[PDB]
Amino acid sequence: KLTYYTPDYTPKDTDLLAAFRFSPQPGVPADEAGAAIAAESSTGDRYKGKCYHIEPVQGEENSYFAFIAYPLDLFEEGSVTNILTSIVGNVFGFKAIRSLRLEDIRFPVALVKTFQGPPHGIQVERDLLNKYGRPMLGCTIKPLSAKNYGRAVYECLRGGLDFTKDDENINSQPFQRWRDRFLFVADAIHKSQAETGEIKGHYLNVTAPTCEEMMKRAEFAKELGMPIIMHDFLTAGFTANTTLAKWCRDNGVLLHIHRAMHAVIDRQRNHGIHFRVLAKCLRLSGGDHLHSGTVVDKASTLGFVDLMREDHIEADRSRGVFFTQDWASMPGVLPVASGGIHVWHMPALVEIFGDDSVLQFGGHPWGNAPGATANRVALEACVQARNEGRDLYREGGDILREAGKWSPELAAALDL
Amino acid sequence: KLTYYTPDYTPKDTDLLAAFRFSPQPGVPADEAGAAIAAESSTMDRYKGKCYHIEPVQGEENSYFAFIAYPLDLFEEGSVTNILTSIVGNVFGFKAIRSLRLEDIRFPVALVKTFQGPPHGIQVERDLLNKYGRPMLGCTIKPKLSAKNYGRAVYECLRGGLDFTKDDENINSQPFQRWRDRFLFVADAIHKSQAETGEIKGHYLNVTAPTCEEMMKRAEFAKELGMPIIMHDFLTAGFTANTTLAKWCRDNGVLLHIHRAMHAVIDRQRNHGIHFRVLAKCLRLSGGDHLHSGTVVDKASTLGFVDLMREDHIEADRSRGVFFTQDWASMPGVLPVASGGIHVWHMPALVEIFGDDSVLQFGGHPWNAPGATANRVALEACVQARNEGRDLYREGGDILREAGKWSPELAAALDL
Amino acid sequence: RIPVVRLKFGEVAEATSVVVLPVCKAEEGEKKILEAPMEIIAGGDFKVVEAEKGWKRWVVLPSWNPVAAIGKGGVAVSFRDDRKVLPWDGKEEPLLVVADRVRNVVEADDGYYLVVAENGLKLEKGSDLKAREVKESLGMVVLVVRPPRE
Amino acid sequence: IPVVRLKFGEVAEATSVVVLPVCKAEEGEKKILEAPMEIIAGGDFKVVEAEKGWKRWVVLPSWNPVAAIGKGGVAVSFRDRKVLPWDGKEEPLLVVADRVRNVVEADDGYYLVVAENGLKLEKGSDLKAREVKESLGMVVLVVRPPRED
Repeated sequence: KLTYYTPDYTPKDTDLLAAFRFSPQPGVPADEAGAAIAAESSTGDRYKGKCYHIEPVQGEENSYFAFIAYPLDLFEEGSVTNILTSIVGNVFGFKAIRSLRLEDIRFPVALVKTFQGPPHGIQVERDLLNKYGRPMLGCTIKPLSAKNYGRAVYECLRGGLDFTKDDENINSQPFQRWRDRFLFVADAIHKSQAETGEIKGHYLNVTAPTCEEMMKRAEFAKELGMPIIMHDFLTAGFTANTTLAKWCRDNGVLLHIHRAMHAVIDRQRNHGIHFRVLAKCLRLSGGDHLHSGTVVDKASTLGFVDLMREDHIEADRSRGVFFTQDWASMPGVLPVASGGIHVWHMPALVEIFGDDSVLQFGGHPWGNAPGATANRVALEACVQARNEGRDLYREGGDILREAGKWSPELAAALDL
Repeated sequence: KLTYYTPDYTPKDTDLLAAFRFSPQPGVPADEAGAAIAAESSTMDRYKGKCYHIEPVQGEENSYFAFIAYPLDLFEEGSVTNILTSIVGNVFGFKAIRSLRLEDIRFPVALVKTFQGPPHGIQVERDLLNKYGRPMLGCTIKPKLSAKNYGRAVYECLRGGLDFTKDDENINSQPFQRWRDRFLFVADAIHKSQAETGEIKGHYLNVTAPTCEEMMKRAEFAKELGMPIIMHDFLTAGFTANTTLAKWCRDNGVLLHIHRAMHAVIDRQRNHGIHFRVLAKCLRLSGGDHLHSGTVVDKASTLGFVDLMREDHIEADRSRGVFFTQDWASMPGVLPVASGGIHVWHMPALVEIFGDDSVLQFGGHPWNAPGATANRVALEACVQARNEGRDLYREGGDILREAGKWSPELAAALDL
Repeated sequence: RIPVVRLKFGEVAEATSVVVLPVCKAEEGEKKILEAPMEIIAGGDFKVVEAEKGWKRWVVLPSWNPVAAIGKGGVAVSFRDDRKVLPWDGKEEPLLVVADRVRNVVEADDGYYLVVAENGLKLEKGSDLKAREVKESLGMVVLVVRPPRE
Repeated sequence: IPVVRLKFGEVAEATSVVVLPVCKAEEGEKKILEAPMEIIAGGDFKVVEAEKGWKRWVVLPSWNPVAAIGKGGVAVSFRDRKVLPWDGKEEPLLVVADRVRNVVEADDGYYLVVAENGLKLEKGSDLKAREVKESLGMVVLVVRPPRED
């Protein structure tokens, strides 16, 4: 253990660092457990990790943190999958620890620069979409044949949303085949764009059983002029996600990443991988948008939101950020807030996430276009109020009520 | 809620069934929780799951099982990734449940037949390798080193008597060793060994890669060099990539070895996440000829897995962890691979526990080739003893001690 | 038969709970076991304890569940050799036997009871004592402790 | 210097032989200066051996500070001090102190000195302010009664 736990080691600028939490088995000392984590996750003289710091979790019995450095050479350039097998491949199954959770990873600049990063990123995306000064809006269609589906898409986009999303569980099924969905959705988009003068799109799901099918779907979406596509990175895999991201850059297609199945590995607080780690891994692999979920543990949530948007984030344990992360000018990822949200939370969402975000909403009393209208109005009202110095956390009730005086659609929403 | 929990429903032959274990939040009834799982995982009254049975976990408070049926129409033909987003996409994040674990899935024949299944399968794999009447042997090369020296270690071990040699699962392509050279030097080692011994030998070349294209390039080169088998990490790389590789393998005649790195992240804790037997079934449908299952030297659960991935038909038996009777409709099995903590002293048990349709992957011998020799002898001695009628769980000590006198390599191993 | 938990080397790293028992020896005999303090008063904070009687020898045992369960009436008996006391096989090592005098009455047929043998002190099965009609014993053996080794 | 409940299975941690001679506060420095320093678990019987006999014996489960002490181990009963009887009385106390670390070197570390009546615990900085570079023992942990609720 004395070859792994080294209390007086200073990490190098090129080291990869990881922060783990663990609870050692009875009769196992914290230092020994820390040394073991470093050994299991690395060779076990320049190919071994080193545990450099161990400290108790304040307030938690039999619970410790361990900070482990890993040499740059242990990781394949440009590969998320290699980084993950090296760090989380089998350490979680180690017998002297009751439970193990990964809280954070510091990616050295030298490694960050070997990755593509987001196909476009935040600034490019706003320019491609020509949308500035506000959060973007969208929704998921609740229900259908491809034409009926296409009608729903048309109405929602026509009514004022920027994006409409496919249900994450619909790829291709006997009741609806993707090729038809793609054609009818594309038609709906084209009509709405022509009628409103804005840029609209739809998050077509191109998640597929094989890489060849994934490409066929993506290529068809490109042929139809679709500005954005969707993919489930955790279910499909990082090899597939990375592949699609490279395709997306070459073909100019924005990539939306859904986070289904994340709960399987990050929900419990004493085992598995914290979402912020996955969020960093994704920023390196690819994707322009990433679901973050809503807040309406806001501290931890905001922590990763900055980690995936900012260039340089200083360590701050109160926000769940263990290491200072320098992204070396790699573009950020728009967070997507979703689930449990409606116009009532619009004030909060605007103030909490700022402008660089997308808000996805789940029906409205008078159908879909009024639905879209109510959300569009509520958002613009909130943004303009913020720009005038109004306190959205308190005045939000009045901002929405006042907006409701000019918009019957919003009022119908606020009535409930 | 009452539109999902239906206590008087009999599942159809075409239904996909799933068994979940859960612990409800205080204040939430077990039935309501079961209904909720069915709802979150499904929806049009033919597109909803139904919870048909709820029972307590014997011996535990606030711990229940729920059995949910899902209509065939909800699942994309041939796609593991669609099955998983549907079943495990969001139920784990559901608020009325403290914890949730997926224990089992019954795949209806109607769905099983839409999948490729293992490229070759157990019987074909034996015929291709021309190896009958026994478990196969191999090991992982240590140090886990230039391509030339690596190749020498591989040569000596294969030449010495092992059937397979494995790449460290964490080495894909690194500054100190690039895959293209590892592949050339290993292939040479294999070819010399085969020419010298007259047997068929392989090496589990790791073709895990950051992108699909790179994965194919690695696989294509392994084929060019005449390599009979390749390796891939189905969980990190994911199912889209795994399925793609499996299809390639079937078309090209290459066996596929699947490593289970990172499974601990998903299933180690007994009360949350996805039990490996589910992942094992999913893999059998996706692809893979060999699968790491790990050794036991829970026994009952382990035996459960082994039958589930090898037999044509498995009867439900809750004491072995099998919740539903599973008919594989003549799809071939996956050859299990035992590993972890094994050396010749465990050879008796390993042979009796797994029978002949298995691979044993061994860890350090005091004298490479003497290691291969000690294991080759120990295995043959154990198999012969079993056929004669000795009881390997009791006589194993004597079988090895006698065998140890035939070959001093084995004695040297037994002496430690 | 007799529950046997063996004390092991390196177990000193982090014991969260530990219990104290008076020590009696084979040479000391039955009289010492009667003499040992039965009630150890727990006025403990993280362990502070007082004994009804003053006792020269004390063994510190980890809070293994059988030992923890005893509470009052807990004693440890030192044996030079395991074989004589153990009805079964022995490793020729010193034996520590934990006995509860509260359950000294022979009611458990499979239960082992410390008794005064002609040679010295022995552990006897309850059924065997019932065959000889011995209604009472020194103590009922709860646990057998074996020494740390290499 | 942790304060730990005598809790079994909370941090499960578990199994060891460790002993401290106990003193009462009322007894004063004389008892501390006389308690046996070397308590040696051995043979195979593992009955603990003390260089000298002591009246009161308590063990402190082998938590990390207790294991660290080795020689000079001592345990000090402390008893409270309620203005109002109805107001709940503070619990009885015990101090695990390293008499080997008598010298006052750490300002943060508490040290055992003598109060006008009984004994007292004083910060290292306070002791240095008072110009005492010496103390009886260095406190390595704090007490709290087994609470099942």
